[PDB]
Amino acid sequence: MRAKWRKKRMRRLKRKRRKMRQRSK
Amino acid sequence: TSRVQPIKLARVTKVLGRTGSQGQCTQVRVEFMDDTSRSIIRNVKGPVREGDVLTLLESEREARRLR
Amino acid sequence: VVDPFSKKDWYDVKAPAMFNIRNIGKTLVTRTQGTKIASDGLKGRVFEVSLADLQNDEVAFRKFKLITEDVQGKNCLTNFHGMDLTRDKMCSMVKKWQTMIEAHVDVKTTDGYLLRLFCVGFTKKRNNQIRKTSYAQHQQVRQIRKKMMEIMTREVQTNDLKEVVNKLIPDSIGKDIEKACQSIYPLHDVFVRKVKMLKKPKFELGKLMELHG
Amino acid sequence: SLGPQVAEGENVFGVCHIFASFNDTFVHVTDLSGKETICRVTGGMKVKADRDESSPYAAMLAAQDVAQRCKELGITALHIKLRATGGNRTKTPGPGAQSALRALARSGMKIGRIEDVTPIPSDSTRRKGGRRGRRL
Amino acid sequence: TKKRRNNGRAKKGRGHVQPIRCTNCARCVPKDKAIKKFVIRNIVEAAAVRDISEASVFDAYVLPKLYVKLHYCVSCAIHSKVVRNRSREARKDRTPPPRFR
RNA sequence: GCGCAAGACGGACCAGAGCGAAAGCAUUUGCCAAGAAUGUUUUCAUUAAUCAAGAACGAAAGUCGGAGGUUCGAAGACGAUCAGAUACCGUCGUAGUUCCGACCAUAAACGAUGCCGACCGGCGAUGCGGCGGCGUUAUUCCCAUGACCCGCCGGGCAGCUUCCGGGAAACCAAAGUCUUUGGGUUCCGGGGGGAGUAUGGUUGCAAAGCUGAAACUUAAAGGAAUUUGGCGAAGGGCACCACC
RNA sequence: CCCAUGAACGAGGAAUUCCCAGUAAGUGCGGGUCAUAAGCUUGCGUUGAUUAAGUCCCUGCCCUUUGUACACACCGCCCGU
Ligand SMILES: [Zn+2]
Repeated sequence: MRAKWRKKRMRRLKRKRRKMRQRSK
Repeated sequence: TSRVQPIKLARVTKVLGRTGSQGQCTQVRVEFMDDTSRSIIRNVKGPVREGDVLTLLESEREARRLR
Repeated sequence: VVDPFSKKDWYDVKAPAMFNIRNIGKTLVTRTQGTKIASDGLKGRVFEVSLADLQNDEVAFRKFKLITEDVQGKNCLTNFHGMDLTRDKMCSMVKKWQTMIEAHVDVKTTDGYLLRLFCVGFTKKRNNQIRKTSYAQHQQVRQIRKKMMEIMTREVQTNDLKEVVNKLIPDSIGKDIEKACQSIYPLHDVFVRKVKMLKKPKFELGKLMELHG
Repeated sequence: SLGPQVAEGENVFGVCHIFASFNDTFVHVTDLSGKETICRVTGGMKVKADRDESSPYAAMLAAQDVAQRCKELGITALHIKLRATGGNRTKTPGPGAQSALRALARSGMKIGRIEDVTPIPSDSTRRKGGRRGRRL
Repeated sequence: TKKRRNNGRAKKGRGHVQPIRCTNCARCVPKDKAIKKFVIRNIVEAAAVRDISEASVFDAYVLPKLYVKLHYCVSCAIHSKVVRNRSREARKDRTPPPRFR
């Protein structure tokens, strides 16, 4: 695991949880 | 080809290194008898001294490496 | 089923009169089959020949183009269409540690023949020169290019096609350029790289007939 | 069929266009105009192997076939327009080009001017492949 | 660590050069970093030049040469054995090897 | 083989050469505007490289509105390869790659080394400007110009060597002038994970940039370099239990 | 030991072994084993050559340079659902 795909996975998780928070309200 | 070449005979003047994958052929410097101006490099299979002469079907093609 | 070389003619081509050897080769075309005419399909054929096969003994790596526009029977009479150069010579003169100068000029003759005089130039290192680079400034290149443009627009504008075609056969314009540009920066490899046909006038048979004598 | 010239002293001239890629070879023979071809044979027409289409053996077979066809026509001298694939890709000619030209010369046919007619670009478009390109 | 004083290139005060494409591969190697090859050779090689000489309508005709410039990626330049690896002390030789043949 | 149309790009000349604050910049010509360096017995006379707030520019990719879509080509379709491929390989192919305007401000944006100033070895080259001097050339005589050659000076990209000196060592004319520590001045780091994550603010059409922890867990994580080791890395040597 | 009996086998596929001068090979004779005993082994002697005075292609071994996140040493270390 290099830093590029770890950053990509953290970005995807943050985008998913931000979308869930903004559509939950 | 379709060309009839008379037989030309040539004399060795210096022995050189041995070519071939198994060390079977020998690069060698050989010069002609009818005209000693030009010298040609040929590949010869067999044990060659310095001083003897050679028999050539052609007098044109150059020698090369193992292949 | 039938072989297609039974209804085929044979023709001989000829070169114009500024060259030495009139006969240069042969061509072939099919017979007149119905509405099609064999002379109509024999016009658009560019003959790409060498100069040493056209003169007796002169520069071999210069090349010329010939286009067919005259046919009446068993003979094709051509005209100048373009002068080229061999790629091996052009790649041989190009080398590192020197400055290449290229100038193109659009110029017209007295008659309606529009030319395009491409030219090249390569610098020379002196016999006592210890340096390796031997380049030139950009304004020196601009001055050399301006001199080349005014030289090759001087020698084509005043005269017709029949004089500049004869002038292109020996090294005349290149020697004039090399002699004139010895003061700006001395360069040695100057030759006309390419001449391209651009515009041709309305076809006249009398001038073409008086071309060959 | 035949030509009107004398067949004793002088000889006739044509041009042979030799394409040499890395998977095919061409021996295309046309007249001095370059417009009217007489016979075209390719190295893939002589071998039943897709990998052996570009080789000296297929080149020699095609050269002997076109030499026989030109001898029945009566074309006795040729100028070589040798070219590779050209373009944006590589410029080195194929390995069968030298053997094709040698086998064309060995049939007893005259050889004149030799020049390289590879269509080199000034600067063409983007080549095939990514930034990392073709790798294995 | 830093293996070389430079970085396998000829860029000192530029920061950017135009990229080129490899001949075998299609790598977008920078121009100053790639191994550039300039070889000269005849149109047909020496296995047939005598047969070409005895097939011509000319007399003592000179065979023309062929000019081409090759751009090699460094992986392709080592895989095709154009350039090899050296020792630490032998790396400080900017001169080319002598061309005896 | 002949011409026609469209779009893209400027090879060979092309270099450890140049310019620019940095990204970056290679066909010819013309117009506008700016700038380093050299030269000066001109001019102002302390007007200064340093910088939180703030401000301009900023590779590619990404979003929005117009005609263009040549080549190449994310996603997608197909065929081989493999025990297993919606990977390497090959054929097509949308969005993009191309222009004009509206955005974001992130790169191994790296010389992985802030800026100004003083000092501290030698040598050979290259680019610019100036200066001095036998000789050759633009044909033969005389001057100035360009070219070549021999030097000197100033700025700049760079190169070779070492007991100046320094460093943990790779190495360095700066990474030197440092316990014999002090020329001036911005940003920034205190074991390794958690983590550039959560929350709050701010910017943005969107994607997302800036500021940025804690709980908990561990005794290691890392840098330089010598010997056998192991290569689907290269170069050699030997052997009739290897070959010819 | 004596007399009858008279099969396969017509110079051998893929593959493979040994050997540079008194050598391979065709032959015989001693010793060990042995109460009776050599198609085995070790020695001795007779006749006695063809080819080669080289190579790293194959089969192995040795060494130099380079790279290393390995040192239980690649049968190693180590990433993720
Ligand atoms: Zn490549």
